[PDB]
Amino acid sequence: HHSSGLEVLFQGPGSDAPEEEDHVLVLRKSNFAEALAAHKYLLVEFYAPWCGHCKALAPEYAKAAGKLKAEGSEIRLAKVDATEESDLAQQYGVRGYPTIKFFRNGDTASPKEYTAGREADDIVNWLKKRTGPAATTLPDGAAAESLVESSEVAVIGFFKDVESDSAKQFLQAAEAIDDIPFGITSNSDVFSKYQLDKDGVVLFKKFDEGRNNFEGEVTKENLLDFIKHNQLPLVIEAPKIFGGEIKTHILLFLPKSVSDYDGKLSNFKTAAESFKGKILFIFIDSDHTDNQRILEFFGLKKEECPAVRLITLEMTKYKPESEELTAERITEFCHRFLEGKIKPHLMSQELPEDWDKQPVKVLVGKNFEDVAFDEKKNVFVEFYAPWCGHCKQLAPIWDKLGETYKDHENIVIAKMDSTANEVEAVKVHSFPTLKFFPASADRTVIDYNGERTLDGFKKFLESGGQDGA
Repeated sequence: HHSSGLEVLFQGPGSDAPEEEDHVLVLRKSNFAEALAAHKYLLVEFYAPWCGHCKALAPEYAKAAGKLKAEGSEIRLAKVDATEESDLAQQYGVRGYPTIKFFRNGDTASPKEYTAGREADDIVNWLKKRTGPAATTLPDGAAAESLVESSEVAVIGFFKDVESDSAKQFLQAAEAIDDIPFGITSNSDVFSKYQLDKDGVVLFKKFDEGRNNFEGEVTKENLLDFIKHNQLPLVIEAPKIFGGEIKTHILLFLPKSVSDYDGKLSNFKTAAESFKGKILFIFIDSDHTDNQRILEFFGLKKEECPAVRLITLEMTKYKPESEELTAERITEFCHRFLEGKIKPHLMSQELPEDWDKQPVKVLVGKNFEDVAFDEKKNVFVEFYAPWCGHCKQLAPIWDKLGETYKDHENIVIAKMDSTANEVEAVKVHSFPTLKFFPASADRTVIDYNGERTLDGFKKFLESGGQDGA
């Protein structure tokens, strides 16, 4: 009826507004949601006519569509010219072209990004893997083994009736995950192979416990939680890291170029055992330039590593009391942290000789206390990062503010690089962060949450921070 029938309606253009170009569906903001409701498998390309990547890609996109049609496949390809549908494209955060996204069952909340090859054949292939059965049917034990053996991590469901409710939820979760192979079996021999007492699920992996058994009601939600949780090894080398439930991280900085890489690495591994859900153990290669930001964020060079640092994400940083990395010292550090016995680790660049030369004063960890907490001064401080776009957008305004106050008796405008400096009294996780320290108010701090404009700042300052944000 509805799930598959269109009844009498006129919602948008008549002709000759094209509906299809070379088997590719033309979509607009007036025929988008209808397309998604009518096609359970729809790849959509967002392009612009002046983009060279698009101009090049068009004929292969067409070819793949033509081949798909010649096979009477359910899958269809569409396109959206972003220049004429910009709201539509903005809706999916499309910045840059082409941006290709795959929609399953018309759900607009879980599009999968297409990053694969640019030839018609790799398009079709990608789509064929992602369509059809979410798990591979396993006929026997050899198949099961062959599957767990093929991947660092694999997941198998055991269901007597493959069309049953729980089987269908399991398949539901199989669809949501791309980086793990899934398999499914109704063979009771395969149940026995894995010691199952009834319909259930198991995750195999090439490290640690070697395996994890699912417990509880079988639902898409429960399985996604079970997997994303047991998928990572005790010691991980990104997006999954932040996805995590644990807000306490320990980092071993390990140059791939170090002597006895695997031994020291193993000492770390040994210490990870005492904290499973308590603290996340992470190692990283301090040689690879991709990490050089992180290093500087912890105040380390390259010859100072290996080293270990702790960080609570809501947020101070710590390091161990001693320089020795043994399993035992790592463990001891972790425990001394958990007791509140480890005191935070602070860093500061060196105080430049011209810090106070400009109207905006420059602070580092060392003179910060001295200037910001002076009882006689009203100090307005910007905490920023060097590579931050929002900090770059604020720079000219902050300078203007400094300018208008440079001759003030008691008001001082200033800034600190918060990637390079850690201070006791203030903790910054986002950038820029703006904070006011009034005169003759002890150590009161007031946050600036209002407009970032010369105007908002003047109102704020002239009122002593009592009106602003």
